[PDB]
Amino acid sequence: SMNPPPPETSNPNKPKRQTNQLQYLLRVVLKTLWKHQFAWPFQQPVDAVKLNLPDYYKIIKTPMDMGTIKKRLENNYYWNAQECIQDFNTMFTNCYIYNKPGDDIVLMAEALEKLFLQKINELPTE
Repeated sequence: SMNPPPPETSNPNKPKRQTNQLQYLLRVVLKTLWKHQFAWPFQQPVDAVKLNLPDYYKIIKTPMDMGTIKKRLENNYYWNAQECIQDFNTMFTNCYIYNKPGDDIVLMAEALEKLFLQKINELPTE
């Protein structure tokens, strides 16, 4: 019923770096997806209380959202591009698992995922 704590965006024990690929993921990939007309459901964690989704955090055991990814990029949480790409892929997959094919939210996630794949196809070499 109650929401879990959000995914961590700060952890002094976790190793991290600034890389050209992580800068690309913030300034090109996230920038593009964040501004999209369909971004808004993905800009913060799923509020399963407000949305009356009492099963959401029973079905989705690795929550992720672009608000969390934005904070992780801006606050240098990540070691490499793969960690950040995995977060985006977890966000999309969660949406596809919880919802039905052709649901509005699934079509919105698919539109963001198409733009995501366009942009990571052109990920710079390290």
